[PDB]
Amino acid sequence: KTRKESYAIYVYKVLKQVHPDTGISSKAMSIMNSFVNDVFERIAGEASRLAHYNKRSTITSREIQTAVRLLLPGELAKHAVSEGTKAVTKYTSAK
Amino acid sequence: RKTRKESYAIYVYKVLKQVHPDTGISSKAMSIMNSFVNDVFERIAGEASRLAHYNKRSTITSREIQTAVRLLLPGELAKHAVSEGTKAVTKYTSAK
Amino acid sequence: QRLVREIAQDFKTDLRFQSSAVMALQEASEAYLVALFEDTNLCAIHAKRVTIMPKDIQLARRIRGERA
Amino acid sequence: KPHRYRPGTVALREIRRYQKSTELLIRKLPFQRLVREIAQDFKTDLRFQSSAVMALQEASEAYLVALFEDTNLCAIHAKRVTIMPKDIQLARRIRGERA
Amino acid sequence: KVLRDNIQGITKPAIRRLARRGGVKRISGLIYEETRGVLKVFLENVIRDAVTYTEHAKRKTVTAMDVVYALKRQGRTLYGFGG
Amino acid sequence: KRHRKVLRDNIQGITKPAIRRLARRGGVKRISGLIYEETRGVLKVFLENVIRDAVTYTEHAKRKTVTAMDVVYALKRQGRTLYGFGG
Amino acid sequence: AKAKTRSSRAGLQFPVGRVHRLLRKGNYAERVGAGAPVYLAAVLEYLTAEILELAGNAARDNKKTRIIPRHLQLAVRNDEELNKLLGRVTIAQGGVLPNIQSVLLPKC
Amino acid sequence: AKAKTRSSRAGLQFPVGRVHRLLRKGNYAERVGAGAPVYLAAVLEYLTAEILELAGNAARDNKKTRIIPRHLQLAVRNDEELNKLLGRVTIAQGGVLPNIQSVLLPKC
Repeated sequence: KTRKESYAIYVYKVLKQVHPDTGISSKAMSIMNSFVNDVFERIAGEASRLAHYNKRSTITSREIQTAVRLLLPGELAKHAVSEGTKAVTKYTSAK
Repeated sequence: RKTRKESYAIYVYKVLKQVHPDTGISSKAMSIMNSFVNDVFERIAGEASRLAHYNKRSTITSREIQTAVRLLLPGELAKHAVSEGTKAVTKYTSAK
Repeated sequence: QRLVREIAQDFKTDLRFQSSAVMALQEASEAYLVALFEDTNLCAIHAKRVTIMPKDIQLARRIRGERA
Repeated sequence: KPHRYRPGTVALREIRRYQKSTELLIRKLPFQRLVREIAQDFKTDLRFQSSAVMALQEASEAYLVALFEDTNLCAIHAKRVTIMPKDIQLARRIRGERA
Repeated sequence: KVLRDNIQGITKPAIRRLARRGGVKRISGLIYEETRGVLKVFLENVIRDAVTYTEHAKRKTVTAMDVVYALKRQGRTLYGFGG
Repeated sequence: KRHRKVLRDNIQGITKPAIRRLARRGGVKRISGLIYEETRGVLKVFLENVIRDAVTYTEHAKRKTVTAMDVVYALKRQGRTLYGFGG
Repeated sequence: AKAKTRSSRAGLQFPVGRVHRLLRKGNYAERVGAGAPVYLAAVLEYLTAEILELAGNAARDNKKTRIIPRHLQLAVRNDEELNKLLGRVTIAQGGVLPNIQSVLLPKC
Repeated sequence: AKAKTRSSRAGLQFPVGRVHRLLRKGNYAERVGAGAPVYLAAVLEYLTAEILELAGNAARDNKKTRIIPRHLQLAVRNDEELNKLLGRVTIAQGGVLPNIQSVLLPKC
């Protein structure tokens, strides 16, 4: 038993879309297990508080977007949101 | 004349009148308290919510606020702080 | 009130401030600077000089980590 | 008669050597035997999972280096080259880890 | 004769007062230029967060709350103006 | 044995060359004769504020072992989150 | 049925009632222990009574009945042990602790 | 019938489902919209795309085809936009950036 859950597969794939030859050793894969779990909590943090701040009740697409510009610095905020808006519209395109 | 704003104005007011029966408290020097209490409160509960998320336990019980209070507070205040609860819970449980 | 209404103007257009919030910045800027000078002196006295120099603010801002 | 390097040049070789590699620096076995000793009075008979004795080592050493780096500016900022104890007291003071 | 980049509106004697409060004894002549840099960095951030909430909350008025919060993110909470 | 432990002199575990390598990694060309006894103060002081938070996790969950899944969680409090052991 | 507040039952002034709600609705966990808010009430009590009793003392040093944002900042910083709970917080109109390095003062 | 992955539905490599599972179980909010978890995958898709891609360049630019943490720190310390995001962490086994101050160089 002892099923422990992680992102060991997904990171390895997104490596392949960007590099089909480079393999990633486990140590430098335990980090990316830590790194995603870090950013996921950090972004979800301010994701929640806005819903709390405005006295809303539900995280949605919007209260995530106004969380990315706070946390990720520089033009990443401008790159990522573009990779977010096209994500939902594609999603709602096949909804 | 509606939408009651909520604050700890009255509660900080009482506990002033027990360690200083004479002192009067300014308005702004009580907005600070109405922020410092909401501050420490959130830094505690929001830190308890980590312990009942790591330990897979889906509730916050007195133990959790009894280590979180032992963690955040620096050194000596831990010794007195948990004393104020322990007697509080016992007295609460002695007449629950 | 005429400085911030200008910096904010570049982040978005037509910002009507609330008169209390302008005070809120006005406390932080003083609160941010005052602490920096206090630590600035520590670098100056560490140089055996007694006057602060712009090469000490830039040092005392990299130790804290704000420089990056 | 025997060849000798000038003072200081052997150090610069290392500064380009140790900054290149990424192994640990503090001797392993004593550093664990410190953690038991220091942790001895927080609780009785503690058993450290040996995965989490190194986990301090890769987390305290990335803090000392974050210190010796940071005093090195100050000793530079005082027209000197060597770091001295008076330097660290400053270095930890700006961060806020001693005062 | 006020039409200029208002950053000079943080006048040199004002800078001197702060350093006194900070315990600075002798202030160099060049500090008056670099400080107007640092304060220009700092407000560049805190207002950057501050507008984002307001733009989010459909409010065209940046309010006292939406600067106490923005200061909270930088790890400099500001007691007194709310909470 | 079933008693006693290593509780003496270990703070001398960080010998003079042992710290020297560290200072070399930082980039210090010349080292003073008195720095060694100072960091040994600094190094131990930091270690206190990590184990004392580390142990407090274990005591709560009624364990008797500190797991890396906790020294990571103690460190996360003090800013120094530590990738590569958990998450 | 006669009602008395939990605040009376635990010998406490901060509202174990109200603090209980902000846990349930503060999204800190699905379920909050019945003995949880009370313990949170007292630990605030010791963390509000501690500052003021230090703060009121600085009021006497100024011979002022009214307690002033100046005094709190003065009270919260001298106490070395309470400092490390509020190392990175700035209090409105707090001013600074009067201190001057020994070198700036003349030798004679 | 004929179920298909929401990750595939939006064309996202990351798991759309699991993220939506940590938006309830974490008690980040009482209710989560159908739109947020998709967005949080894509950003994570983008954000872990650039930390990896840049690392992959450096290791190949050190003739090694497998990423090892020493190859992974160089992609975050040398990338100015990310360095402000990982400013606190200390990647295990990470090594440090090669840097010697100018004053440290020999006289010649």
